Amino acid sequence: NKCDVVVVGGGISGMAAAKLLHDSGLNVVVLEARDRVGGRTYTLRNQKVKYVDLGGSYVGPTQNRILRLAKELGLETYKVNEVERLIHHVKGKSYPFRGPFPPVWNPITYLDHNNFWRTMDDMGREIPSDAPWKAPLAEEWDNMTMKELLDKLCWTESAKQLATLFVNLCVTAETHEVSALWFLWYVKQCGGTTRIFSTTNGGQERKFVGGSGQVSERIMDLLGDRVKLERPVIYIDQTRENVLVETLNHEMYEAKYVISAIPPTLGMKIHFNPPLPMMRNQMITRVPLGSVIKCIVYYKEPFWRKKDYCGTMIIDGEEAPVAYTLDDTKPEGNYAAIMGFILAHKARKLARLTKEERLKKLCELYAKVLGSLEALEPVHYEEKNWCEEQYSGGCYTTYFPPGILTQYGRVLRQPVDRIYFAGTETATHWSGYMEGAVEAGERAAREILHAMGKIPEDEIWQSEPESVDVPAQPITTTFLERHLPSVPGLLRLI
Amino acid sequence: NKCDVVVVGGGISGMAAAKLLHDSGLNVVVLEARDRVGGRTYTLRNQKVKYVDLGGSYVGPTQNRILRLAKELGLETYKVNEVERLIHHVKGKSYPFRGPFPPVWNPITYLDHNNFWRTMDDMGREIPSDAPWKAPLAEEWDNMTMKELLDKLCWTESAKQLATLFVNLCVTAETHEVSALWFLWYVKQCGGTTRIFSTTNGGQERKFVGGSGQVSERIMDLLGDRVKLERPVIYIDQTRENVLVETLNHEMYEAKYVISAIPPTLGMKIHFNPPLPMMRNQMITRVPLGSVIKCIVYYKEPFWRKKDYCGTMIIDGEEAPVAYTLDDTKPEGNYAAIMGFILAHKARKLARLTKEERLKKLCELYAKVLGSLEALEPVHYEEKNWCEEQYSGGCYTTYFPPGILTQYGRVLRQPVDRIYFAGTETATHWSGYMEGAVEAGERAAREILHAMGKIPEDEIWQSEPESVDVPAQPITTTFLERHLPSVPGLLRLIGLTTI
Ligand SMILES: *[C]C1=C([C])[C]=C2C(=[C]1)N([C][C]([O])[C]([O])[C]([O])[C]OP([O])(=O)OP([O])(=O)O[C][C]1O[C](N3[C]=NC4=C3N=[C]N=C4[N])[C]([O])[C]1[O])C1=NC(=O)[N]C(=O)C1=N2/[C]=[C]/[C][N][C]1[C][C]C2=C1[C]=[C][C]=[C]2
Ligand SMILES: *[C]C1=C([C])[C]=C2C(=[C]1)N([C][C]([O])[C]([O])[C]([O])[C]OP([O])(=O)OP([O])(=O)O[C][C]1O[C](N3[C]=NC4=C3N=[C]N=C4[N])[C]([O])[C]1[O])C1=NC(=O)[N]C(=O)C1=N2/[C]=[C]/[C][N][C]1[C][C]C2=C1[C]=[C][C]=[C]2
Repeated sequence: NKCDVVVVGGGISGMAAAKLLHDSGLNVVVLEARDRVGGRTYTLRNQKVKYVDLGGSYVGPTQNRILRLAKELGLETYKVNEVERLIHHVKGKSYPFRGPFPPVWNPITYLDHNNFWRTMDDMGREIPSDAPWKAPLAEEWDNMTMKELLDKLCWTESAKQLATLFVNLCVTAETHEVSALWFLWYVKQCGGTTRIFSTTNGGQERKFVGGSGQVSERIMDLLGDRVKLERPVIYIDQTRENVLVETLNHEMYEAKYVISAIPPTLGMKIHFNPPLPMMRNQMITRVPLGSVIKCIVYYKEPFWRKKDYCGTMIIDGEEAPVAYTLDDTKPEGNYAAIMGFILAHKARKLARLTKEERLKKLCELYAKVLGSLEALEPVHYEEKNWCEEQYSGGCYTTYFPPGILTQYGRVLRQPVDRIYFAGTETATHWSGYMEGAVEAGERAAREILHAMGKIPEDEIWQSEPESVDVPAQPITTTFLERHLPSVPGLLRLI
Repeated sequence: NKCDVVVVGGGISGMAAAKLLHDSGLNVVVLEARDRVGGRTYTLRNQKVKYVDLGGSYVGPTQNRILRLAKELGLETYKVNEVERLIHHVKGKSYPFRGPFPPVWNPITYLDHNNFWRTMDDMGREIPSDAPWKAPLAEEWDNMTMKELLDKLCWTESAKQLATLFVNLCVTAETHEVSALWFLWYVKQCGGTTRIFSTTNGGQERKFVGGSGQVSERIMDLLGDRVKLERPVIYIDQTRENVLVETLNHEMYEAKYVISAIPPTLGMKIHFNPPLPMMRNQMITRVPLGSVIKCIVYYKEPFWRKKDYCGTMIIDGEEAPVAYTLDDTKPEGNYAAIMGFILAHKARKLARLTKEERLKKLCELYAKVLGSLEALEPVHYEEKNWCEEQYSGGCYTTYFPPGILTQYGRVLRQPVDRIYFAGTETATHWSGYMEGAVEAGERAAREILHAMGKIPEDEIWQSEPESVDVPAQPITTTFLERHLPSVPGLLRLIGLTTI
């Protein structure tokens, strides 16, 4: 019934907000639609896998908030296997390599690839993390899809194929689906192309021992009966002194303030009184989430390591169901496994098949790419298609089609009377990630603390000390990387 | 409580569906979120205006279903004023003209304008009305915005400016917001560029005497207490023998079948058990409605007619708040008025102003365009910003961003167990319009009649006899219009003669 703050959503962001408020001495209630917490994180446990992350999993350097929260809850990380060689598979052939990006030998192709990554970062330096609509060329870049930008930038099919895979992998959407401004912002606010794409020293460096679902689970443990499961929120009424929040099972909650910690578009599932302001009313119809199936194939041994392959595969082309894999073996070296993502249109196309049919296609692909018959003998399989989830809408996160970010972007975290907005989509650093979920939940919690006169305005946004366990190495470039001409640049010189 | 069919939504589509089912002898209930029926149609009545349509208003030749339904309800149409000259206002100057499209004198610009409209229709002929995703180049066209297509097609700024206005006016969205495949489908399924853009012999030919809101109102009168107002649906449960539908005010309805007659994205406001299939789950998050403010400025007399202007203005340029107007004077010649649309980004930009501020900007624009000081002396003003509507989401209709129609289009009207889908967005002829609302509502109703074994399969889709009151003249082209080269076409001819 009555409390200080109702938090709508028991994902990492909602849980992080509720914990901060609880620790500050306020009475909080979390209303969660599902019969579990964690949202876009979900750790499955069974005897065959021990544990496996079927949603969000990876953490890395510069993601200090999620690392701090997890450590406080008694969790530890381990390093994703990147000891041996990575593989770039292109035109039916595997090319092993070391370093974050697959190397290029043809001189013209080299210039084109170098210019592509460089230009993504160059453009990003003009985009404010907390206000991408304030970029000098915001409208020009927002009125273009990533497909148009890539068609302009990439003088080789080689670069365009890799750039396309990069987009698909980052935001689980097609290049023609997404705004160029939004995508460039997205990469920039994760620290740039090297940081986002790297395993060692990047976003995919580590996973949590025992799974990421433990973050939301352990906060639920701390909050006790304050978390209400199977309470989908249906109605928010702000016409009176206290805010009224109603659930599908007909419970009524009364609070001074509300935190909305759900994907922006899932705000549509709530009927508002009074109606939302015009801009938010339309915004929440314009912001879909991507499409992905996360698939984990289990083997008797991590056989790829014997061939000096780490398990990372970057796989070009339409025919391949999975464009990117990582070794998912446990740190102890057992429960050998390969994790792959079926991305964007392929998630939609391949969903028509059976689980067994998808397993077969993945095994035959992996056998090809790894050059190993052992890939054809899986011992177990787990998968999750996030497109089917009513209370997620997709994964990993919300994307912005052309024209939307400039017109509606500023309303994302703008309070509506006594409703404040959390959720990873509202973060300014690693938005889209578990890190962004923590940032946004704590920031939204502090907005309410300020509204209550409990903290000053300059404490709403708070810096985070660097993790001592996962220190960040700086991102470096070489002289030649910085100064070598693009393809059209070289032609000008000629 | 218990009935044969629950219809969710009391707009024209839901009301047409409910009426058909009722007439067939079934027990129907209509659950409507608002304190009124009509949805994206709304006729305001007061002493200053008598009546005025603030939402959907125009009907025309080839829209035979809405015309038949309205006639059966005792309604009549009248012709929108197009006796005098139209105005094209470009680069701060007005150019009066006659005919549906502004004439072009520059031979190069002429070729470019002629090729633009022609090519829109050429491309449209490759797109099946009932399955646009089956077009031979569906993926190529769907992966492009209308902005990209226009940049490719238009060799003059003049053509590109007019083409941009055309898109904004048709679908209340920016050219960079919308799929080229979807937009080309949208125009084709209204009968093409001439039919959609025309007043005389097109979509803007007529309005209903007394307002379009009367269609939904008079059906409510026929259905009596079967229409439940202020019953927003929150929950649909199909796990049991009969379908359970719950409302926000905690009422429960039980039915054999359900018709969803709401904008596709507004399906998000309903919690489903079991969850929707994956494709529909995601589709309903990918399909926004456009942005528009409909504004009506009232004057003592229709003074523009005295200067041989009909009241139609096509107004190019960023500075102009309104890009298109029509005479909204009553057929009796009184309550003189100009209707204008504030479109797409301008609906968002200008919403920041007060009502009085918007009135002032419109009057000063109209004074300039009509060359008339009388435009600065309004007697009344009415407006409606559809962007603010929780139970509409926007107007006129739903648009598809790049990539969506080919991936998700086929699920739009695919039944989900015992839920069938009406609403104008699911129509195949004048989708987006009141006509499409009628087509989709009656089609969805007949899908259920077939499911009940009451009619054969071949009766689900039904042709409509042409109106005797609003006959359709065919769309014609001239020999030169058909065969004159494009700009690049002419350049090829110059290339070959020089080679
Ligand atoms: C799904 C997914 C996947 C598959 C994967 C991934 C992911 C995901 N990611 C993302 C994450 O997870 C996120 O971000 C988070 O989680 C979010 O959080 P938040 O914000 O909190 O949200 P959520 O979860 O959703 O929650 C919400 C809640 O609420 C609820 N609801 C709803 N509605 C409602 C409710 N309640 C009441 N009422 C109502 N009405 C729900 O239910 C929930 O619970 C991620 N992240 C990270 O960090 N990491 C990771 O890993 C991840 N993942 C992914 C990744 C990938 N990566 C890749 C590889 C290579 C590369 C890449 C990228 C880039 C570059 C390279
Ligand atoms: C808004 C608007 C405006 C401003 C204008 C216009 C329009 C609109 N349009 C469109 C129409 O209106 C439509 O289509 C119709 O109406 C639709 O119907 P339906 O489908 O039925 O839908 P609605 O209405 O929306 O209804 C629904 C219902 O439901 C309900 N709900 C929700 N949710 C819910 C519910 N319930 C229960 N529960 C729940 N959850 C709601 O409330 C409702 O009621 C149009 N159309 C026609 O036909 N006409 C006209 O006029 C119109 N408009 C416009 C036009 C324009 N035009 C222009 C001029 C020149 C040109 C153009 C275009 C093109 C070219 C040229």
